[PDB]
Amino acid sequence: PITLNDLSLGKPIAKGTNGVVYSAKVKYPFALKMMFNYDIQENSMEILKAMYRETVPARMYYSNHDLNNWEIELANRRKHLPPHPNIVAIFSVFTDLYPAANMSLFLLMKRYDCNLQSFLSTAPSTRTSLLLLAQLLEGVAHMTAHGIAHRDLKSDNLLLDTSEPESPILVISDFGCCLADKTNGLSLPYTSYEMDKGGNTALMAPEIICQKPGTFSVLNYSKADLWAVGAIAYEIFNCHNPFYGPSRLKNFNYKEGDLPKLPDEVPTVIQALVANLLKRNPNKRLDPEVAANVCQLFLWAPSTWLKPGKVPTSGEILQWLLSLTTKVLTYPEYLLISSFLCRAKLANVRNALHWIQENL
Amino acid sequence: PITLNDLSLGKPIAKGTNGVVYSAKVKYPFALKMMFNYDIQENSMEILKAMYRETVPARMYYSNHDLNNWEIELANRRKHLPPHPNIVAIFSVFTDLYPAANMSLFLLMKRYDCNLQSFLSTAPSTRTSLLLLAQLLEGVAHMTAHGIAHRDLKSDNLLLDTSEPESPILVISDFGCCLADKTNGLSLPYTSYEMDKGGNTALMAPEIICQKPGTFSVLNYSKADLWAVGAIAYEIFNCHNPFYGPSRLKNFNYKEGDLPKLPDEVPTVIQALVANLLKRNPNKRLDPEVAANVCQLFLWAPSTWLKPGKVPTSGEILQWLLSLTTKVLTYPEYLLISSFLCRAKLANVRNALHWIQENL
Amino acid sequence: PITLNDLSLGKPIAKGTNGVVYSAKVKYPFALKMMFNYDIQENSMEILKAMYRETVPARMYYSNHDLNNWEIELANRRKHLPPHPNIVAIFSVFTDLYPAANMSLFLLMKRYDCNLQSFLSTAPSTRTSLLLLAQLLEGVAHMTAHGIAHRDLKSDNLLLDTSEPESPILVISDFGCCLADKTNGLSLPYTSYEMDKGGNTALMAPEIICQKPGTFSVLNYSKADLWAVGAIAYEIFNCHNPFYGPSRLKNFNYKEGDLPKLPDEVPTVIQALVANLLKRNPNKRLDPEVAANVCQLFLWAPSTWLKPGKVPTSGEILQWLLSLTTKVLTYPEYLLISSFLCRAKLANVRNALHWIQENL
Ligand SMILES: [Mg+2]
Ligand SMILES: [Mg+2]
Ligand SMILES: [Mg+2]
Repeated sequence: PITLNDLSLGKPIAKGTNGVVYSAKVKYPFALKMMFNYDIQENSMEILKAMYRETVPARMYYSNHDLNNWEIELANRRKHLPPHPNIVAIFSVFTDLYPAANMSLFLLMKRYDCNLQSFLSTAPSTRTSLLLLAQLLEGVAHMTAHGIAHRDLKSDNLLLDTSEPESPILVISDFGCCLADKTNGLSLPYTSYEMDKGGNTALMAPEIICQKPGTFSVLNYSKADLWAVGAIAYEIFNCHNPFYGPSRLKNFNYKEGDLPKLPDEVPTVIQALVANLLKRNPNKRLDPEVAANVCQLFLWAPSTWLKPGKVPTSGEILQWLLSLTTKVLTYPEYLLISSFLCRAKLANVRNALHWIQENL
Repeated sequence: PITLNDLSLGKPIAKGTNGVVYSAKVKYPFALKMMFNYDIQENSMEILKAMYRETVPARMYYSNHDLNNWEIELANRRKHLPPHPNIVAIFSVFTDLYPAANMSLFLLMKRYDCNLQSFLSTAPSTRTSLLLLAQLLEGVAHMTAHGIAHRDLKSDNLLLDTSEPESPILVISDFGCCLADKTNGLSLPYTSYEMDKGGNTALMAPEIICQKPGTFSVLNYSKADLWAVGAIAYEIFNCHNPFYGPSRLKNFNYKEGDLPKLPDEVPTVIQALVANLLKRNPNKRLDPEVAANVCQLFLWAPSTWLKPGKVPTSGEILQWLLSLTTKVLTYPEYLLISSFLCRAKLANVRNALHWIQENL
Repeated sequence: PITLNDLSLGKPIAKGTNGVVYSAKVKYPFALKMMFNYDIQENSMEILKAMYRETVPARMYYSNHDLNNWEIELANRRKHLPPHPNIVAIFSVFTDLYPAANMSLFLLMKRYDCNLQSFLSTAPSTRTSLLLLAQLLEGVAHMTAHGIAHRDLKSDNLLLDTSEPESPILVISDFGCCLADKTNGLSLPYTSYEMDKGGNTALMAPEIICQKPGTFSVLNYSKADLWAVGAIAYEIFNCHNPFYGPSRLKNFNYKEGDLPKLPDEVPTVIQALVANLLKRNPNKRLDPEVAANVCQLFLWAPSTWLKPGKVPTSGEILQWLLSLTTKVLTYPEYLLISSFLCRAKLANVRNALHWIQENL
């Protein structure tokens, strides 16, 4: 594992009362985030959990000292998120003192070029926007498959690699508000109103903000990130996020008719996908796995599958998947497809095909 | 760094829908400007950038919370303006809630006595006017040297310290419209017509207002504040700003013959400087570094340098600069001279000498 | 707050070089006055102060842009006039561009049916005239109570709602000459002769016109609207305004014997009030609060209070006030009484009683 001794720091990227991010390299394409006071004596469990959660995507842990019982319990209760092109790259996590220049938690990450809101200050291609949506959906599908909910998706913390600015790579980052417990997965008992519910923010899903507490009384997050993707899809196709601003829809009120129409540039099928995602009732919304397939099928299927027409065969699908595997053996395009093939199960690709047919 | 806890508020100085300014002190010579809704959820990026830009002259930043990515990207993309006597003193910037009596941006500043248009409600000395012009020029020279353009210079936001009312201290304030980006400096790609171009106002320079958009198609701001100084110099010598009023010259139209002649009370050399600054073509206008020098030389050079006569020697110039440093080791007079010595490069003081000789 | 987006224009009511008034409605009972060139760059402060003053009765302010320093200085020096039935209803004031069809000032007001001079083109009932006079007085008592002087009261800008033409509602309008400063209230330093003194017009009170300038040398406006009311009372009871016409008394000369006698139709008590109001010396004039009570007592007191007789008791007064409060729980009649009860203090209702007794 990489620790401090293997790397050289540069200029600060950000400084704060609660921590610092430094540029870094091995001997400046890395960022080393340091969160101070990772110590049960200097902070309560709520804050330590939040610091640890940031570590949910991490590739390796390293520890100098004997782990404290609270550290142990945190680790043993946590679902791990495997690597994925659309999830932030966190290469190492270690604990360490403020020598080597407060017990401090350290995270070594890839440096990204900008966030999504910055990249959208200039309107991208309509094709670029579909790739962005596709990657965002693919990241959400990967989290949900592994019983994790981000709970704080927003423009601000989707991070981009803008080599080839016509098609960037998008990653989900900042897992400090995430749900990742082995015990309860994506369903969370909600008994007191003063309980951690994710980011108490604009893009919390209606099924989370609206829920009243009680005795199970559960909060279900299995489609909650998807709702926020819907909002975010607006920003991705050049419009205001309907739920941001001074004249501003709210997750708990909004009637589905209040939602602005999307520009005519953005395909009809995709408009429907966005409208699906933004359904208040989670039962009415697509599975993440299926919603991701919709975007991929739009991007890569035979055109006959997309036009009303249409004979779809189980054997023909598998042939088409294999044509795709050979096609990748335009770096984003490769990533999406491999990402798509990694999870393609025959059932769900038909579900997505059937959904597309019904929306024309 | 100073935060709210260290200071005590008094009467409001200004009250508005978008923010409030309060008189303040440490334990009422400070002003604490508060701008509401410094939140990506309650306002769009263009408004937030405009709030942050106001911060460009700040001496210290302090943050309670962990910086959001937009805040980080803003901070890292921004050119900083070092302290300077003719630039507004902003001692602290901090982010904070509307308690402590909306996430609000806060600016702790010096309180100044009035603006330039109020001070010029009674005609000042002709000597006072030259000190005013020198200070303004010296401020613009400092901005331009650091790749920053104010874009909204005007009587209304030039602020004065009127202890010793025969000679006040002038400062440039209200950096809300400024250009201060590390990436592009003073050259700004102008691709869409619906783009922030600075204050879309009377004293935008001809080279900015007249430029049509395209594909680079660049806006060059490197002499644009200087044009505004020219217009403002009229107000400073007791005339109407040629570009203000109902019967009014317009930056885009005006031909150089349309400009009113200045009063005979204003030295001939200074009349020419003003006529230079107000040239339509930025290539015909002096560098800021040179234009500031013209005013300084008028003020402090040996009289032989100013009369037609005149042997000027590289060694003699340096001797004269060193005579000045000793002379400052009438507080405005000290500040201007030290301001001038700080930036004096030998090339530019000769250029300024040569320019004065050619205009008599 | 209401802005342009909330309302739909109709026909112009008036057009000019300096601005426009449009009929308007929310989705034509409103008027939207627009004054152009509300910009320090297109007009001098004098003209802006006069545009801003028009806004003194306004119920809400709204500003799209960051307020300029001259705007700020205006707002913070200005006394606000709370709503009142006899003061023009201005629902919103906002600043905006001349697009959306010049920075322009916008005032959204109630439409009224006519002015006083038009309404008096046919002689009204002697009872109608007392209601008019009472409302006028009530408006003045409200202004003086909040340290504001209109300084341009005249038939031309008293505006009427003429539903139930037997009894109309009168409002004082057009506050563009008014004195409304926090600093000095109704006493105004008068150091130069070229100083804004209100409408420099026929109904300026003798104490204002006759005052020579100096070093305090103060103009006292506390009984000055009252004087104009006196003149206007003639118009209200079917006579020529003594101070209007080609054969014409002047506010600086007129001897109190020169005032025409009022018609025998107008009560003797009311003749005396008018004569009191038109006394040259403001110290011999009734307080506005008392003068307004005189008219009210005439209209609503027990008849025994008005005839020479008369036992008046502090407890009995209060009982009578409460009898009035019940009587209002003929819409003008309601308004007058509520207006009178809102301000009735026991001291001043006895002062008025006492004054009525001494004038028979
Ligand atoms: Mg041990
Ligand atoms: Mg966090
Ligand atoms: Mg501003």
